[PDB]
Amino acid sequence: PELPEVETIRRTLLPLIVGKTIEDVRIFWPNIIRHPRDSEAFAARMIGQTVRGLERRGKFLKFLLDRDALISHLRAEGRYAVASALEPLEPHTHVVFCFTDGSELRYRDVRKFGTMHVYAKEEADRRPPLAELGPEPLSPAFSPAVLAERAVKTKRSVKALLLDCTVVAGFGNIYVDESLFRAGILPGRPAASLSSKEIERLHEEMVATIGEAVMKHLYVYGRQGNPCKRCGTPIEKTVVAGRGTHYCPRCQR
DNA sequence: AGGTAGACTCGGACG
DNA sequence: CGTCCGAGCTAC
Ligand SMILES: [Zn+2]
Repeated sequence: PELPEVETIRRTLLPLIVGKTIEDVRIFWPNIIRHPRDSEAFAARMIGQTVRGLERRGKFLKFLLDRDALISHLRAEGRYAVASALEPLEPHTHVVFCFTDGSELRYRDVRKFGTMHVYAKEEADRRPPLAELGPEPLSPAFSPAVLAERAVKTKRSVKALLLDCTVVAGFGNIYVDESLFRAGILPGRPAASLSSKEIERLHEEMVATIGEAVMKHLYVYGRQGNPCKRCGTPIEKTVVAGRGTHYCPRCQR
C-alpha cells in the first residue's frame, strides 16, 4: 500500500483495536521482527499492554501502546486484519497479536517483506526506522523552500530526490512519476537543474497528487506504450534511480 | 566528512 | 529454472 492507503488503514484499523489488551504475541516468521532483535523479547514485552492509538508517518504505521510503540512497514503487500482467535488464519500470516477479548490483530504478507520495530514510545522517533524521516508531504513542513534546498545540494536525479525518505516521507514510486508528469518535468533531470519555477510547480503537483489520493486516474504510471492522456504521444518507460520510470517525452522536459 | 551506490530482504510473475 | 522487481545497513 502507498501513503494514501496507509492513511486509510490507520483510520479504519484504530477503532477495531483501541482499548484492547495484548495477551499473547505469536510469531511465525521471526525475520519480520527487527527490534528487539530477538523475536521472543519482542513478543514478551508487548504482552499486557493496551492499544491506545494509531498514527502514521510516511508509510509507517505507529501503534501506540501503554509503554511501547510498534512501528510497522507493510511494503507492497503487507496487510492487517482483525478477526476471531477461533477461526483459521489466512495464508501467509506471520505475526499475530492476541487480545484478551478473543480477537486478534493479524499481519499477513505473501512477500514476507515488511518490518516491525518496538521501542519505548519516547524513543521511537529517534530510532530506526522513523529516525531521519522527512516531513509529511501534506504538511507545511514540506515546502518549496525545503525541496529547493535539498535539490541544489545533490547530484542525483529529481526522481531519486523524491524517492528519498529523508527528503519527504513515504512518497512512493507511482506518485513520483505522476507528480513529475503533472509538473512537466522529466524524471531523469538532475535535481539541481530545476529552476525556482519548476521546484514551485513540482511541490504544487506533489501535494495535489497525493492530496487528491488521500481524500479519495493515472497519466503515466504503468501506461508505457499507451497514448499520453494530454497529448497522445506514447508513454515511455525506462530505468531511473533504479526504478521502473514512466513519462511522456513531449509533456515533460 | 558525509553523500552516495550497492547489498540485502522475498516470492509471484515472466522469459 | 534463472531473472526481475522494489522500500528503506554497509562501505566506497
Ligand atoms: Zn504528453
